[PDB]
Amino acid sequence: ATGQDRVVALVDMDCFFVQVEQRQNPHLRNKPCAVVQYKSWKGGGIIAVSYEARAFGVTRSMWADDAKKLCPDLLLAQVRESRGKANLTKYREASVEVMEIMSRFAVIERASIDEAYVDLTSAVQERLQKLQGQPISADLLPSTYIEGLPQGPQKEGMRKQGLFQWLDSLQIDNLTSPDLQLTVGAVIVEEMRAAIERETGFQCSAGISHNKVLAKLACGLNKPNRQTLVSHGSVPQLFSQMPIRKIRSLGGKLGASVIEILGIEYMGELTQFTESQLQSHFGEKNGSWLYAMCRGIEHDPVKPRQLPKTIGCSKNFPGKTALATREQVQWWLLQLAQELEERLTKDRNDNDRVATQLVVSIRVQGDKRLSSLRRCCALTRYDAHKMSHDAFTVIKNCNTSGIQTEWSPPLTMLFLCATKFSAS
DNA sequence: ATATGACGCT
DNA sequence: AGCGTCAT
Ligand SMILES: Nc1ncnc2c1ncn2[C@H]1C[C@H](O)[C@@H](COP(=O)(O)NP(=O)(O)OP(=O)(O)O)O1
Ligand SMILES: [Mg+2]
Ligand SMILES: [Mg+2]
Repeated sequence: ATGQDRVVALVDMDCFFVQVEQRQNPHLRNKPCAVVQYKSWKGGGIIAVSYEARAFGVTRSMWADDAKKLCPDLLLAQVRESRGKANLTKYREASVEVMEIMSRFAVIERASIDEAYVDLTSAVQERLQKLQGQPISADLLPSTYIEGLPQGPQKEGMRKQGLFQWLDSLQIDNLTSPDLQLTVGAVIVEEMRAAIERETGFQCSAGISHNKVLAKLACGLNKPNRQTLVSHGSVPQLFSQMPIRKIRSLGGKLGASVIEILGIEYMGELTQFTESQLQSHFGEKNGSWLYAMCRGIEHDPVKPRQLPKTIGCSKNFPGKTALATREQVQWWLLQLAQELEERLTKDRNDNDRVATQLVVSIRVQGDKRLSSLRRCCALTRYDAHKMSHDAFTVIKNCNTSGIQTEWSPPLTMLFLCATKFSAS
Protein backbone atom coordinates (compact mmCIF):
# COMPACT_ATOMS: atom_id res chain seq x y z
CA ALA A 1 0.00 0.00 0.00
CA THR A 2 1.27 3.40 -1.07
CA GLY A 3 -0.77 5.86 0.99
CA GLN A 4 -2.56 7.35 -2.03
CA ASP A 5 -6.25 6.90 -1.21
CA ARG A 6 -6.86 10.47 0.01
CA VAL A 7 -6.47 13.91 -1.50
CA VAL A 8 -5.49 16.35 1.27
CA ALA A 9 -4.69 20.06 0.96
CA LEU A 10 -3.29 22.64 3.34
CA VAL A 11 -4.23 26.29 2.80
CA ASP A 12 -2.18 28.91 4.64
CA MET A 13 -2.58 32.70 4.39
CA ASP A 14 0.42 34.71 3.21
CA CYS A 15 1.75 36.99 5.99
CA PHE A 16 -1.72 36.86 7.53
CA PHE A 17 -1.66 39.64 10.12
CA VAL A 18 0.06 41.92 7.59
CA GLN A 19 -2.65 41.34 4.95
CA VAL A 20 -5.35 42.07 7.55
CA GLU A 21 -3.67 45.38 8.35
CA GLN A 22 -2.99 46.07 4.67
CA ARG A 23 -6.64 45.56 3.71
CA GLN A 24 -7.63 48.05 6.43
CA ASN A 25 -4.83 50.59 5.70
CA PRO A 26 -4.19 51.01 1.93
CA HIS A 27 -1.10 53.06 2.77
CA LEU A 28 0.60 49.84 3.94
CA ARG A 29 0.02 47.96 0.68
CA ASN A 30 3.04 46.79 -1.33
CA LYS A 31 5.50 48.19 1.20
CA PRO A 32 8.04 46.74 3.62
CA CYS A 33 5.88 46.45 6.69
CA ALA A 34 5.28 44.38 9.77
CA VAL A 35 2.87 43.92 12.66
CA VAL A 36 4.15 44.75 16.16
CA GLN A 37 2.94 43.85 19.65
CA TYR A 38 3.43 46.48 22.39
CA LYS A 39 5.85 49.37 21.94
CA SER A 40 7.82 50.30 25.03
CA TRP A 41 10.48 47.59 25.27
CA LYS A 42 12.66 48.15 22.17
CA GLY A 43 9.79 49.34 19.96
CA GLY A 44 7.64 46.24 20.42
CA GLY A 45 8.04 42.66 19.24
CA ILE A 46 7.51 41.79 15.58
CA ILE A 47 4.90 39.08 14.97
CA ALA A 48 4.30 39.18 11.20
CA VAL A 49 6.29 40.46 8.24
CA SER A 50 5.36 41.29 4.66
CA TYR A 51 7.48 39.62 1.99
CA GLU A 52 8.93 42.95 0.87
CA ALA A 53 10.24 43.38 4.42
CA ARG A 54 11.53 39.78 4.64
CA ALA A 55 13.78 40.62 1.67
CA PHE A 56 15.61 42.89 4.16
CA GLY A 57 15.89 40.05 6.67
CA VAL A 58 13.13 41.24 9.02
CA THR A 59 11.77 38.23 10.90
CA ARG A 60 9.22 37.30 13.52
CA SER A 61 10.45 37.59 17.16
CA MET A 62 12.78 40.43 16.16
CA TRP A 63 12.40 43.65 18.13
CA ALA A 64 10.96 46.50 16.10
CA ASP A 65 13.98 48.69 16.87
CA ASP A 66 16.38 46.03 15.62
CA ALA A 67 14.13 45.54 12.58
CA LYS A 68 14.33 49.26 11.70
CA LYS A 69 18.13 48.88 11.76
CA LEU A 70 17.89 46.12 9.13
CA CYS A 71 15.23 48.03 7.21
CA PRO A 72 14.64 51.73 7.96
CA ASP A 73 11.69 52.13 5.53
CA LEU A 74 9.77 49.47 7.50
CA LEU A 75 6.18 50.46 8.15
CA LEU A 76 4.56 49.15 11.34
CA ALA A 77 1.00 48.33 12.30
CA GLN A 78 0.30 47.85 15.98
CA VAL A 79 -1.78 45.09 17.46
CA ARG A 80 -4.80 46.46 19.26
CA GLU A 81 -4.51 46.72 23.06
CA SER A 82 -7.44 46.10 25.43
CA ARG A 83 -7.36 46.06 29.23
CA GLY A 84 -3.57 46.19 29.12
CA LYS A 85 -2.94 43.21 26.86
CA ALA A 86 -2.70 42.32 23.20
CA ASN A 87 -6.12 41.81 21.60
CA LEU A 88 -6.11 39.61 18.50
CA THR A 89 -9.85 39.90 17.77
CA LYS A 90 -9.41 41.47 14.32
CA TYR A 91 -7.36 38.51 13.15
CA ARG A 92 -9.66 35.86 14.63
CA GLU A 93 -12.53 37.52 12.73
CA ALA A 94 -10.51 37.68 9.49
CA SER A 95 -9.74 33.97 9.98
CA VAL A 96 -13.44 33.10 10.33
CA GLU A 97 -14.12 34.96 7.08
CA VAL A 98 -11.53 32.83 5.31
CA MET A 99 -12.66 29.57 6.95
CA GLU A 100 -16.31 30.19 5.98
CA ILE A 101 -15.35 30.48 2.31
CA MET A 102 -13.17 27.36 2.40
CA SER A 103 -16.08 25.47 4.00
CA ARG A 104 -18.16 25.92 0.82
CA PHE A 105 -15.86 23.54 -1.07
CA ALA A 106 -15.09 20.72 1.36
CA VAL A 107 -14.81 19.86 5.02
CA ILE A 108 -11.94 21.64 6.75
CA GLU A 109 -9.90 21.24 9.92
CA ARG A 110 -8.73 24.53 11.39
CA ALA A 111 -5.07 23.97 12.14
CA SER A 112 -4.13 27.52 13.26
CA ILE A 113 -5.43 31.07 13.04
CA ASP A 114 -4.43 31.19 9.36
CA GLU A 115 -4.52 27.66 7.98
CA ALA A 116 -6.85 24.76 7.41
CA TYR A 117 -6.44 21.25 6.05
CA VAL A 118 -8.96 20.12 3.44
CA ASP A 119 -10.05 16.58 2.58
CA LEU A 120 -10.79 16.78 -1.14
CA THR A 121 -11.25 13.07 -1.81
CA SER A 122 -15.05 13.28 -2.16
CA ALA A 123 -15.00 16.52 -4.14
CA VAL A 124 -12.36 15.00 -6.43
CA GLN A 125 -14.63 12.02 -7.19
CA GLU A 126 -17.49 14.38 -8.03
CA ARG A 127 -15.51 16.63 -10.38
CA LEU A 128 -13.95 13.54 -12.02
CA GLN A 129 -17.16 11.98 -13.41
CA LYS A 130 -18.48 15.39 -14.49
CA LEU A 131 -15.42 15.71 -16.73
CA GLN A 132 -16.26 12.41 -18.47
CA GLY A 133 -12.61 11.70 -19.20
CA GLN A 134 -11.94 15.25 -20.35
CA PRO A 135 -8.21 16.12 -20.18
CA ILE A 136 -7.13 18.69 -17.62
CA SER A 137 -6.20 22.02 -19.17
CA ALA A 138 -3.18 23.94 -17.93
CA ASP A 139 -5.51 26.96 -18.11
CA LEU A 140 -7.16 25.58 -15.00
CA LEU A 141 -3.90 25.65 -12.98
CA PRO A 142 -2.52 29.20 -13.36
CA SER A 143 -0.64 29.23 -10.03
CA THR A 144 0.23 25.55 -9.49
CA TYR A 145 3.76 24.15 -9.20
CA ILE A 146 4.53 20.45 -9.68
CA GLU A 147 7.27 19.48 -7.26
CA GLY A 148 10.30 17.90 -8.91
CA LEU A 149 9.31 19.06 -12.41
CA PRO A 150 10.58 20.01 -14.95
CA GLN A 151 13.25 17.35 -15.22
CA GLY A 152 15.38 15.38 -17.65
CA PRO A 153 16.74 16.34 -21.12
CA GLN A 154 12.71 32.76 -15.86
CA LYS A 155 10.50 32.03 -12.87
CA GLU A 156 7.09 31.63 -14.52
CA GLY A 157 8.32 29.87 -17.66
CA MET A 158 9.87 27.21 -15.43
CA ARG A 159 6.45 26.77 -13.80
CA LYS A 160 4.55 26.17 -17.05
CA GLN A 161 7.28 23.84 -18.32
CA GLY A 162 6.93 21.68 -15.21
CA LEU A 163 3.15 21.85 -15.47
CA PHE A 164 3.23 20.77 -19.10
CA GLN A 165 5.36 17.69 -18.32
CA TRP A 166 2.96 16.73 -15.55
CA LEU A 167 -0.16 16.81 -17.72
CA ASP A 168 1.60 15.44 -20.82
CA SER A 169 2.32 12.36 -18.68
CA LEU A 170 -1.13 12.12 -17.11
CA GLN A 171 -3.42 9.09 -17.41
CA ILE A 172 -6.91 10.64 -17.57
CA ASP A 173 -8.33 7.20 -18.45
CA ASN A 174 -8.26 5.49 -15.03
CA LEU A 175 -10.64 7.40 -12.71
CA THR A 176 -8.45 6.20 -9.75
CA SER A 177 -5.03 7.26 -10.95
CA PRO A 178 -3.80 8.95 -7.77
CA ASP A 179 -1.83 11.47 -9.88
CA LEU A 180 -5.00 12.46 -11.72
CA GLN A 181 -6.82 12.78 -8.41
CA LEU A 182 -4.14 15.17 -7.10
CA THR A 183 -4.39 17.19 -10.32
CA VAL A 184 -8.16 17.53 -9.88
CA GLY A 185 -7.77 18.43 -6.21
CA ALA A 186 -5.36 21.14 -7.34
CA VAL A 187 -8.00 22.50 -9.70
CA ILE A 188 -10.45 22.88 -6.84
CA VAL A 189 -7.86 24.57 -4.62
CA GLU A 190 -7.28 27.16 -7.35
CA GLU A 191 -11.03 27.84 -7.29
CA MET A 192 -10.99 27.94 -3.47
CA ARG A 193 -8.03 30.32 -3.49
CA ALA A 194 -9.56 32.60 -6.10
CA ALA A 195 -12.76 32.82 -4.04
CA ILE A 196 -10.84 33.72 -0.87
CA GLU A 197 -8.99 36.47 -2.71
CA ARG A 198 -12.17 37.64 -4.44
CA GLU A 199 -14.22 37.84 -1.25
CA THR A 200 -11.62 38.96 1.28
CA GLY A 201 -8.69 40.41 -0.65
CA PHE A 202 -6.39 37.96 1.18
CA GLN A 203 -3.84 35.95 -0.80
CA CYS A 204 -2.79 32.48 0.30
CA SER A 205 -0.62 29.51 -0.62
CA ALA A 206 -1.55 25.85 -0.62
CA GLY A 207 -0.11 22.35 -0.65
CA ILE A 208 -1.92 19.42 -2.29
CA SER A 209 -0.82 15.86 -1.64
CA HIS A 210 -2.05 12.59 -0.12
CA ASN A 211 -1.75 13.44 3.57
CA LYS A 212 -1.46 16.33 6.01
CA VAL A 213 2.31 16.13 6.35
CA LEU A 214 3.02 16.28 2.64
CA ALA A 215 0.36 18.92 2.09
CA LYS A 216 1.95 21.13 4.73
CA LEU A 217 5.41 20.51 3.32
CA ALA A 218 4.19 21.34 -0.21
CA CYS A 219 2.43 24.54 0.91
CA GLY A 220 5.74 26.15 1.90
CA LEU A 221 7.66 25.15 -1.25
CA ASN A 222 6.40 28.08 -3.35
CA LYS A 223 5.19 30.84 -1.05
CA PRO A 224 3.66 33.40 -1.50
CA ASN A 225 0.46 33.31 -3.59
CA ARG A 226 1.20 29.95 -5.25
CA GLN A 227 0.19 26.34 -4.71
CA THR A 228 2.28 23.18 -4.98
CA LEU A 229 1.29 19.59 -5.82
CA VAL A 230 3.49 16.88 -4.30
CA SER A 231 2.86 13.48 -5.85
CA HIS A 232 3.73 10.19 -4.25
CA GLY A 233 6.30 9.73 -7.03
CA SER A 234 8.12 12.95 -6.17
CA VAL A 235 8.74 11.89 -2.56
CA PRO A 236 12.03 9.91 -2.87
CA GLN A 237 13.90 12.83 -4.45
CA LEU A 238 12.18 15.50 -2.32
CA PHE A 239 13.04 13.58 0.83
CA SER A 240 16.56 12.73 -0.30
CA GLN A 241 17.72 16.19 0.81
CA MET A 242 14.87 17.14 3.13
CA PRO A 243 16.26 17.82 6.63
CA ILE A 244 14.38 15.75 9.18
CA ARG A 245 13.34 18.85 11.17
CA LYS A 246 11.35 20.29 8.25
CA ILE A 247 8.67 17.57 8.73
CA ARG A 248 5.75 18.38 11.03
CA SER A 249 6.19 16.80 14.50
CA LEU A 250 9.95 16.36 13.94
CA GLY A 251 10.88 20.03 14.43
CA GLY A 252 11.72 19.46 18.10
CA LYS A 253 13.14 16.90 20.53
CA LEU A 254 11.99 13.74 18.75
CA GLY A 255 13.48 14.91 15.44
CA ALA A 256 16.76 15.77 17.16
CA SER A 257 17.03 12.32 18.71
CA VAL A 258 16.34 10.81 15.27
CA ILE A 259 19.39 12.72 14.00
CA GLU A 260 21.56 11.89 17.02
CA ILE A 261 20.55 8.27 17.52
CA LEU A 262 20.49 7.21 13.87
CA GLY A 263 23.37 9.45 12.77
CA ILE A 264 21.39 10.68 9.75
CA GLU A 265 20.41 14.12 8.43
CA TYR A 266 17.73 13.77 5.74
CA MET A 267 14.27 12.23 5.66
CA GLY A 268 15.22 9.76 2.91
CA GLU A 269 17.85 8.03 5.00
CA LEU A 270 15.12 6.63 7.29
CA THR A 271 14.18 4.12 4.59
CA GLN A 272 17.17 1.87 5.30
CA PHE A 273 15.76 0.99 8.72
CA THR A 274 13.18 -1.67 9.53
CA GLU A 275 9.99 -0.72 11.31
CA SER A 276 11.02 -2.84 14.30
CA GLN A 277 14.39 -1.07 14.36
CA LEU A 278 12.61 2.28 14.51
CA GLN A 279 10.17 1.20 17.21
CA SER A 280 12.93 0.18 19.61
CA HIS A 281 14.66 3.53 19.07
CA PHE A 282 11.63 5.82 19.28
CA GLY A 283 8.75 3.79 20.70
CA GLU A 284 6.03 1.82 19.00
CA LYS A 285 3.98 4.81 17.79
CA ASN A 286 6.79 7.06 16.55
CA GLY A 287 8.64 4.14 14.94
CA SER A 288 5.60 3.06 12.93
CA TRP A 289 4.82 6.68 12.08
CA LEU A 290 8.41 7.25 10.91
CA TYR A 291 8.65 4.02 8.91
CA ALA A 292 5.54 5.03 6.96
CA MET A 293 6.41 8.75 6.74
CA CYS A 294 9.84 8.47 5.13
CA ARG A 295 7.95 6.71 2.32
CA GLY A 296 5.43 9.56 2.12
CA ILE A 297 2.74 7.54 3.92
CA GLU A 298 0.81 9.10 6.80
CA HIS A 299 -2.65 8.39 8.16
CA ASP A 300 -3.66 11.38 10.33
CA PRO A 301 -7.21 12.15 9.18
CA VAL A 302 -8.64 15.58 8.37
CA LYS A 303 -10.92 16.11 11.34
CA PRO A 304 -14.22 17.93 10.64
CA ARG A 305 -13.54 20.63 13.27
CA GLN A 306 -13.26 24.34 12.41
CA LEU A 307 -14.06 25.81 15.89
CA PRO A 308 -11.92 25.04 19.00
CA LYS A 309 -11.89 22.85 22.09
CA THR A 310 -10.33 25.56 24.26
CA ILE A 311 -10.53 29.33 24.54
CA GLY A 312 -7.72 31.08 26.36
CA CYS A 313 -6.22 34.42 27.36
CA SER A 314 -2.67 34.78 28.56
CA LYS A 315 -0.13 37.52 29.18
CA ASN A 316 3.58 37.39 29.95
CA PHE A 317 5.05 39.76 32.54
CA PRO A 318 8.75 39.58 31.72
CA GLY A 319 11.56 41.12 33.71
CA LYS A 320 10.76 44.19 35.77
CA THR A 321 7.01 43.82 35.16
CA ALA A 322 6.73 40.53 37.05
CA LEU A 323 3.79 40.47 39.45
CA ALA A 324 4.94 41.08 43.03
CA THR A 325 1.80 42.06 44.96
CA ARG A 326 -1.46 40.26 45.62
CA GLU A 327 -3.50 43.21 44.40
CA GLN A 328 -1.46 43.19 41.18
CA VAL A 329 -2.22 39.49 40.69
CA GLN A 330 -5.93 40.09 41.25
CA TRP A 331 -6.10 43.04 38.87
CA TRP A 332 -4.58 41.12 35.97
CA LEU A 333 -6.71 38.02 36.62
CA LEU A 334 -9.69 40.35 36.39
CA GLN A 335 -8.43 41.75 33.06
CA LEU A 336 -7.82 38.27 31.62
CA ALA A 337 -11.23 37.08 32.84
CA GLN A 338 -12.98 40.10 31.31
CA GLU A 339 -11.52 39.41 27.87
CA LEU A 340 -12.23 35.73 28.42
CA GLU A 341 -15.86 36.38 29.33
CA GLU A 342 -16.13 38.42 26.12
CA ARG A 343 -14.97 35.54 23.92
CA LEU A 344 -16.98 32.89 25.76
CA THR A 345 -20.19 34.89 25.38
CA LYS A 346 -19.43 35.31 21.68
CA ASP A 347 -18.79 31.57 21.39
CA ARG A 348 -21.96 30.60 23.30
CA ASN A 349 -24.11 32.68 20.93
CA ASP A 350 -22.43 32.22 17.56
CA ASN A 351 -21.53 28.54 17.91
CA ASP A 352 -24.06 27.40 20.54
CA ARG A 353 -22.09 25.77 23.38
CA VAL A 354 -20.82 26.39 26.92
CA ALA A 355 -17.54 25.66 28.74
CA THR A 356 -17.52 23.71 32.02
CA GLN A 357 -13.86 23.78 33.05
CA LEU A 358 -11.58 26.71 33.87
CA VAL A 359 -7.85 26.03 33.77
CA VAL A 360 -5.48 28.48 35.46
CA SER A 361 -1.78 28.56 34.64
CA ILE A 362 1.12 30.59 36.03
CA ARG A 363 4.88 30.85 35.66
CA VAL A 364 7.17 32.02 38.46
CA GLN A 365 10.42 33.93 37.99
CA GLY A 366 13.19 31.36 37.50
CA ASP A 367 11.29 28.32 36.20
CA LYS A 368 12.52 27.14 32.81
CA ARG A 369 9.24 25.26 32.30
CA LEU A 370 6.98 27.46 30.19
CA SER A 371 4.21 26.69 32.69
CA SER A 372 4.92 26.02 36.37
CA LEU A 373 1.49 25.11 37.78
CA ARG A 374 -1.70 24.22 35.91
CA ARG A 375 -4.89 23.75 37.94
CA CYS A 376 -8.54 23.35 36.94
CA CYS A 377 -11.74 24.46 38.67
CA ALA A 378 -15.43 24.38 37.81
CA LEU A 379 -16.81 26.92 35.35
CA THR A 380 -20.50 27.61 35.98
CA ARG A 381 -21.08 31.25 34.97
CA TYR A 382 -19.58 33.48 32.29
CA ASP A 383 -18.84 36.24 34.80
CA ALA A 384 -15.38 37.82 34.93
CA HIS A 385 -15.35 38.58 38.67
CA LYS A 386 -16.41 35.03 39.49
CA MET A 387 -13.88 33.51 37.08
CA SER A 388 -11.09 35.82 38.22
CA HIS A 389 -11.86 35.28 41.90
CA ASP A 390 -11.96 31.49 41.43
CA ALA A 391 -8.66 31.51 39.58
CA PHE A 392 -7.03 33.29 42.51
CA THR A 393 -8.30 30.68 44.97
CA VAL A 394 -6.80 27.87 42.91
CA ILE A 395 -3.38 29.61 42.90
CA LYS A 396 -3.40 31.61 46.17
CA ASN A 397 -1.69 28.80 48.10
CA CYS A 398 1.33 29.19 45.78
CA ASN A 399 2.37 32.64 47.07
CA THR A 400 5.19 31.40 49.31
CA SER A 401 5.23 34.55 51.44
CA GLY A 402 4.26 35.13 55.06
CA ILE A 403 3.49 38.72 54.12
CA GLN A 404 0.10 38.17 52.46
CA THR A 405 0.12 41.60 50.82
CA GLU A 406 3.21 40.41 48.93
CA TRP A 407 3.52 37.75 46.24
CA SER A 408 6.74 35.76 46.16
CA PRO A 409 8.33 34.50 43.99
CA PRO A 410 7.00 36.87 41.30
CA LEU A 411 4.64 35.61 38.59
CA THR A 412 6.02 35.73 35.03
CA MET A 413 2.83 34.53 33.32
CA LEU A 414 -0.95 34.44 33.76
CA PHE A 415 -3.05 32.08 31.63
CA LEU A 416 -6.82 31.52 31.79
CA CYS A 417 -8.35 28.82 29.57
CA ALA A 418 -11.94 27.60 29.21
CA THR A 419 -12.47 24.03 28.05
CA LYS A 420 -14.64 20.90 28.38
CA PHE A 421 -17.43 22.27 26.19
CA SER A 422 -20.95 20.87 25.72
CA ALA A 423 -23.78 21.74 23.34
CA SER A 424 -25.92 24.73 24.34
C1' DA B 1 12.33 40.63 27.49
C1' DT B 2 10.00 35.26 20.91
C1' DA B 3 -0.64 34.80 22.55
C1' DT B 4 -2.66 31.09 21.72
C1' DG B 5 -4.35 25.93 20.63
C1' DA B 6 -3.73 20.62 19.90
C1' DC B 7 -2.43 16.32 21.44
C1' DG B 8 0.60 12.64 24.07
C1' DC B 9 2.19 10.43 28.37
C1' DT B 10 1.16 8.47 32.68
C1' DA C 1 -5.34 15.11 36.18
C1' DG C 2 -1.22 17.65 35.59
C1' DC C 3 2.64 17.67 32.91
C1' DG C 4 5.25 17.69 28.42
C1' DT C 5 5.79 18.42 23.40
C1' DC C 6 4.92 20.72 19.17
C1' DA C 7 2.95 23.78 16.52
C1' DT C 8 1.51 28.96 14.41
N1 LIG D 1 5.22 31.83 16.92
C1 LIG D 1 4.06 32.67 16.64
N2 LIG D 1 3.60 33.17 17.77
C2 LIG D 1 2.51 33.98 17.75
N3 LIG D 1 1.89 34.30 16.57
C3 LIG D 1 2.37 33.81 15.43
C4 LIG D 1 3.44 33.00 15.46
N4 LIG D 1 3.74 32.64 14.21
C5 LIG D 1 2.84 33.21 13.40
N5 LIG D 1 1.98 33.94 14.13
C6 LIG D 1 0.91 34.73 13.83
C7 LIG D 1 1.25 35.85 12.84
C8 LIG D 1 1.06 35.32 11.64
O1 LIG D 1 0.72 36.31 10.60
C9 LIG D 1 -0.18 34.30 11.82
C10 LIG D 1 0.03 33.09 10.88
O2 LIG D 1 1.27 32.41 11.18
P1 LIG D 1 2.29 31.89 9.94
O3 LIG D 1 1.45 31.37 8.80
O4 LIG D 1 3.25 30.91 10.50
N6 LIG D 1 3.20 33.17 9.36
P2 LIG D 1 2.52 34.27 8.17
O5 LIG D 1 1.15 33.90 7.75
O6 LIG D 1 2.59 35.69 8.69
O7 LIG D 1 3.54 34.27 6.93
P3 LIG D 1 3.60 33.02 5.84
O8 LIG D 1 2.54 32.06 6.16
O9 LIG D 1 3.40 33.63 4.52
O10 LIG D 1 4.99 32.42 6.04
O11 LIG D 1 -0.17 33.90 13.05
MG1 LIG E 1 0.63 32.04 6.92
MG1 LIG F 1 0.23 29.40 9.26
